[PDB]
Amino acid sequence: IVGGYTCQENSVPYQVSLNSGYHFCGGSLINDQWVVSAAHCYKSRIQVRLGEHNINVLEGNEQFVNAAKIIKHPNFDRKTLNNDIMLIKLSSPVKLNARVATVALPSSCAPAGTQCLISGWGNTLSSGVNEPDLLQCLDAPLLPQADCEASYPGKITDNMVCVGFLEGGKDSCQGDSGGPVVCNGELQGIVSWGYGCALPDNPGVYTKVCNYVDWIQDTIAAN
Amino acid sequence: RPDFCLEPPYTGPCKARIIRYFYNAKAGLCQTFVYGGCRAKRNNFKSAEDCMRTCGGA
Ligand SMILES: [Ca+2]
Repeated sequence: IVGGYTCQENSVPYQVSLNSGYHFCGGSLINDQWVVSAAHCYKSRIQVRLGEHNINVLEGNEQFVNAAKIIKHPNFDRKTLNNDIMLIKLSSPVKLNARVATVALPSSCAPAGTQCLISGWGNTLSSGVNEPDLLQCLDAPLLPQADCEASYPGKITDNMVCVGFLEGGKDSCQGDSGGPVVCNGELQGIVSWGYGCALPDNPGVYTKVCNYVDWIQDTIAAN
Repeated sequence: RPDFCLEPPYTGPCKARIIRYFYNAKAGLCQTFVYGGCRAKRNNFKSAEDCMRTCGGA
């Protein structure tokens, strides 16, 4: 997260870290056995770390659980990034508390202008690199689809939504993928892609979660 | 050596943090960089050995 702030300890209890040796992506806990992330965050082996604040220090509130099932959206395109969503079933149900909690799926699609919270342990610099120890947060609005399309000519599908600022300065970055975009208590977006980070006229692009509520519910019930 | 070996490491548009290897022509060896997870260019390898074999030259 570039241009954000350090989240208050465990103020984003649904945020998880996907780890396969080192932190490589984020995710969101949607129920005690399932996490939703980005399809490009797929790895054959994934360990989910919940209740994290400082990913580099054992704090005492963390829960480490391995991924038992990893299911990418059947229509995911690794080049256009359309349908960039993935579900992870945990090997065992996690213990829910004030530091490890679920986030609700969208009740409907949120309109442009809705303010949201983006979070993750990704790079905090637009130029160069700085991997933060502490979870970063960013308040940003869902942008009008017309502005998203103007910023990314011919690359935006109906399954994508731009969140951020046309003037740049604040955005999600490498290491944030798969992470949450929560608006009014609902998971409306998943960190997906963008050209650079926090660059003017190139706000981050996110998977529009409201288009996948049924796919998520059907997949969970069938696995 | 191949042309792609001389290009700077390409993170790409995706926002994951995937450690990959690339050939650093100035240094004369392969080093690590952060790959975003999609649309990789050719100077991107999963191992230092594969990188040096492909871009090490002679
Ligand atoms: Ca920790």
